[PDB]
Amino acid sequence: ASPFRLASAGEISEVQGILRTAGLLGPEKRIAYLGVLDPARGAGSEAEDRRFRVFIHDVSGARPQEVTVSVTNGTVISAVELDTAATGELPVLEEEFEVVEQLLATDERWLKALAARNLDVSKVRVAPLSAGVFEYAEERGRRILRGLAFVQDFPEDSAWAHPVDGLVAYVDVVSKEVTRVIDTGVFPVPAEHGNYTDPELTGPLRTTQKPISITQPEGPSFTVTGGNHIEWEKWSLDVGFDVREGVVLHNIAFRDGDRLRPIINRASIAEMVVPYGDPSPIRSWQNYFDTGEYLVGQYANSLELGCDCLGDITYLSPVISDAFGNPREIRNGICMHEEDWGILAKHSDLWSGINYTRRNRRMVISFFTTIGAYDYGFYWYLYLDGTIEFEAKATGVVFTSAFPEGGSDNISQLAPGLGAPFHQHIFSARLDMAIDGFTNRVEEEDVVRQTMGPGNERGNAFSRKRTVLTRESEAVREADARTGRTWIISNPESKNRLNEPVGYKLHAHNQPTLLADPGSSIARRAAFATKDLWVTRYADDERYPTGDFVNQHSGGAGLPSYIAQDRDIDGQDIVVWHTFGLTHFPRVEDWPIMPVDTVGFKLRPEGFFDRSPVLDVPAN
Amino acid sequence: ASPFRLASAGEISEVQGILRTAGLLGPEKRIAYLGVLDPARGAGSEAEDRRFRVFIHDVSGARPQEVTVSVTNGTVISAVELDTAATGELPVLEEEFEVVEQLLATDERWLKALAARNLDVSKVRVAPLSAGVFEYAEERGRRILRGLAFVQDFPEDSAWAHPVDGLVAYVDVVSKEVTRVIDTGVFPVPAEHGNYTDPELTGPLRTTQKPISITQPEGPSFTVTGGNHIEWEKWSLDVGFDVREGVVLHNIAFRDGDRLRPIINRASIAEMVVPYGDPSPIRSWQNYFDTGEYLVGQYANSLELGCDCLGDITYLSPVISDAFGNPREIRNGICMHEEDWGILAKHSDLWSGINYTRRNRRMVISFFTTIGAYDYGFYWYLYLDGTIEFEAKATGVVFTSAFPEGGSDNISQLAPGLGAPFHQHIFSARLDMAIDGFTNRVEEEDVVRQTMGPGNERGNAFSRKRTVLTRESEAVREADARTGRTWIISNPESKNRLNEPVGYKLHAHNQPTLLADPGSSIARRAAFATKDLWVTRYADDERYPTGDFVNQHSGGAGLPSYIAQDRDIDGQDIVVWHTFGLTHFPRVEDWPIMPVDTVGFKLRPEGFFDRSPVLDVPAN
Ligand SMILES: [Cu+2]
Ligand SMILES: [Cu+2]
Repeated sequence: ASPFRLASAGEISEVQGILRTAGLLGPEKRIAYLGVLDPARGAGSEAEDRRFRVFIHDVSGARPQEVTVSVTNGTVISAVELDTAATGELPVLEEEFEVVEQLLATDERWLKALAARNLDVSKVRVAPLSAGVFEYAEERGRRILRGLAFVQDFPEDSAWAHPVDGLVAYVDVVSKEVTRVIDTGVFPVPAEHGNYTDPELTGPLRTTQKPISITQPEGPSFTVTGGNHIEWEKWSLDVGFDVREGVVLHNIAFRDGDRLRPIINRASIAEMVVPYGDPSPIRSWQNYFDTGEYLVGQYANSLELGCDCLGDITYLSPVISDAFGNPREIRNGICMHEEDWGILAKHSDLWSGINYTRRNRRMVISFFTTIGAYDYGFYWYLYLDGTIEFEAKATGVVFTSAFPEGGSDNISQLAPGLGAPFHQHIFSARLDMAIDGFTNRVEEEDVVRQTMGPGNERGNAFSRKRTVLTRESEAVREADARTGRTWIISNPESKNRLNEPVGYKLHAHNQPTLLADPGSSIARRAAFATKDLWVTRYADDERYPTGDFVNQHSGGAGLPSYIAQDRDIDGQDIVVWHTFGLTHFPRVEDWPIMPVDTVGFKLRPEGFFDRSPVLDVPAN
Repeated sequence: ASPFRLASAGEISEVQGILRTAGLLGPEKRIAYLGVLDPARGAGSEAEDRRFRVFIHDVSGARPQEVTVSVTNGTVISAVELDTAATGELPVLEEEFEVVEQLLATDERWLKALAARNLDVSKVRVAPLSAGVFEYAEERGRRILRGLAFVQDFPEDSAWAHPVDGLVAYVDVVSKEVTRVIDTGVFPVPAEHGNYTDPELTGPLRTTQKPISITQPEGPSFTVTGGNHIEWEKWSLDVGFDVREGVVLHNIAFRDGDRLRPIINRASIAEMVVPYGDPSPIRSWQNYFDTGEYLVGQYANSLELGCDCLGDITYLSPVISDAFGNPREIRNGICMHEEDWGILAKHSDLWSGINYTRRNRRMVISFFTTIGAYDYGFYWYLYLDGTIEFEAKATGVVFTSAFPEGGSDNISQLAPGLGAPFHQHIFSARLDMAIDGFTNRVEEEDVVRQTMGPGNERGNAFSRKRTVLTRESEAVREADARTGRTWIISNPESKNRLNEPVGYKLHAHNQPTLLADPGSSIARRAAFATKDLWVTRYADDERYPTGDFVNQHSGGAGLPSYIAQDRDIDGQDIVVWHTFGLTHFPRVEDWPIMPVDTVGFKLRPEGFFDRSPVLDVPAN
């Protein structure tokens, strides 16, 4: 019955059929994106109409389309041809990954470059990399991938150990042409392997680790109903999955006595971009929009009990489309479990004699994805005390280059002759807020230092200030760690027992935002990443901070275009977009496979409750 | 055997005997501090000489002494009479706390103030708080505590719910005189109780939480030898305990192949200060130095299996002195265990076909202390990958006031009429560095943005810069979150296989530092807390950032005096002092008992190893 249920295989098959019947899915067509649409505001509630949105590519050069279908009624709601030079190219297809290597393997410029370096073409892998928009007028409206080479000495070899620097190719994947091969000169190809399962490199495996057994003898404390509806320690939510965003949380609410109180209507990672900071022309174009260009959900891993998710795990197995509209299950793609989280609250009171300790726990909803060299874990946490947190875990293998003779200001050395270009991994969390319902506002809260003098004669006082963000033109905010800056989302029409608007406070990690020059292509295409916190008025067509079609879009799409409407956000239906990321200067320790590093954010109740919400937790 | 072993009951008794034999510990003497000293630099130097340092108070009003004893040799090494008006009072004696309420109960000014508020003196608890240094000239050379009153309605009542605002008293705890009673006028005493074990306030306890069982069927992976020497997953260290600092970690080192490589010689929390930001005269003096004034270690909790420390726990039970020099055990005061820590490293490689996942774990060493309303957990972590981390967990009951009828810029409201003055909890971690031995230096590393132009035509480049801190004058540093500022400790004489000095990088949380006006008493007394990072040259007598005697002590000692020496720190035996803290504007959710909030820091290897140090971890 839930309108927030996961897509079923049969709904995907029904989309396929509706498309093919309407003449929209001929043999030259490929589905680049397919997803369920969320219910509209003020449903309502009823006539449910399950709608799916689809992006259709044409491998013969015809114009692509965006198409919305109703699976409930068996109809095409809309179908629109796209002018890609205007609104952007469609996401990279998985079937295009191989095509760059194949086209290059019979190109005489490419063969010449390899022969100069004494590289067997059979051994040369080519990473299929997004192109962006630079100086090349011929690319506008064409679907281009760029290719960087890596040598694989044998089938189980890690090619990332052996980058071929000084060489890059550009290909048109529709016309099957190689438009450019650029060879700026020969760099040694690093020779050490990076095969982290070779005993020669690992040494003897430790035998010192004794097992840690995590079990739940009565099963888990959460319940899953309707496929994806979770109830756990007062929390209620629905776990969605979209092929672009991955795991999406819906209807996050907390049962406070008699009332189910909404907090967040929709939480997702709406974009994630990896800009590179090496000004070599071999790589200076490189910015991977893992979410917007590649679609992270579609590459979600199947997660293995005991290895990936430890304890008493409940899995979801979302269904997506392949390029032809057939459903495909991602078996065990989502892990759900509850974890112990140490001490929740503790006090040993001398006067009363009462010694009190309670433990904390968190509900975890996670998935893991792989985009080329990169692997990312996305984790959402709900705590007993009302805190909501997101954490990204970045691992995989470093995307490598040569290490230049005489060093580099933009590349670090991992192994002899093996470089790691500097880069960032920057995320955007889109939080469609619903603090006690939809009438919300955001304040920026700074600590305020006070001067010693009258009213503060000992010079000890300090305070804080809150500034309401009233319109979108005022709602593009930056961090200020030194003044303890946070942002509070409140409902001005819902007051706690002390007569203050109920709120939640966003605590950021205050990591650096996008470092690129503000006149750069990437600063224009990933404008969201240049600032920490954006607030918009909700609109059903404002989904991603980079717009709908990120691939080879010229710039300005998404948030800077939304914010330019200058809408009222003071007690309205609003969306917070928080930028957060890692700035990576890769270490020797990151090679030949990187230990996890993390980044995230959290939101804590701020006078949302009338007292602690965990007084009813029993002693352990 | 090990000179870093915990003090034994026999050693403490023997110090008592030595002091007695020397004429230093007659019946009017009290031990305000006793601890074992670390071995001197250079131990090739011959056998053990276990030395103890003692601060001896005299209840008859004679001057106190600082004494160092050799328990090995049965000797007094040094004994000096202190002039406390100059160099500071001794730490507060546990026995002095009760004195404040006792003396006030028969003081006619106090009784008049209570009668004005219709309070029964038998029901009035008095929090006995450190006095600091303000304008009261009669206090100079005297041991003063200040008292703030709270009503306890019955023996098991939480008195913190019922502050008595407008009243404060000052007491000389040696002469047993009430020096001042200040009554600025009656405030309503908040009436709502805060009894978080009362069913009326908790409601029915949850029955929803199913057990999480954490076990180690083959026992733990670490070994404990010599009472306190830990070996775990390549790590080696000794776990000390000092009544002032609490848990202290010694000789932190990592076994890399055949070589035991030092990293940190000594890690501790060398001070913590809790400044209050309410300019009322009732509280504007309020700042406690839990470590330096109270001695956090002495108030360490006994930790109970299953609620404090969950899993397969190995306890230490440190021994300290009582006020007479008799040994007293803190049973189960230190928890040691290893925890699963999610994914360590993961990559699914398209080209090779190899899918690889490994799990992480951390070793945890922890203790929990209570002083008055506050309860703090101090946690040290060692990870498989070489990361070292500290976390403080703040909980307890909020220290309350009245909430003024017209609101307040410096106090938040918790419950009707009940206020929570703004304050901070600020720690200093003293890290006596030994990165591959003692020849170390610190660099400040900032991200460097680059301008689009020649050499960077696409405007994508970014870099970083490192600035060596060469002398102590230049080594007092502040955070810059926006430029990703970190500090690298390296050994300029020990290079990795890529010919770069081995290092560790300190990652701070970049929270606000001390907020008080720089002209305040607290800004002088807690000068360390005004800046994020200090580096000194190692010296035997430079232990605490506030000096040896913090109680009622003005500026003049500690870090600003040390740094004046302007010593060479560029490839020398050096000590990093990191300030980090929480700034607390208490919420309604923090009442009537507060959920844990955290703050800390970590250090990660930075070209310390020649490649990832966890390639030898097996599949789970
Ligand atoms: Cu990276
Ligand atoms: Cu606090």
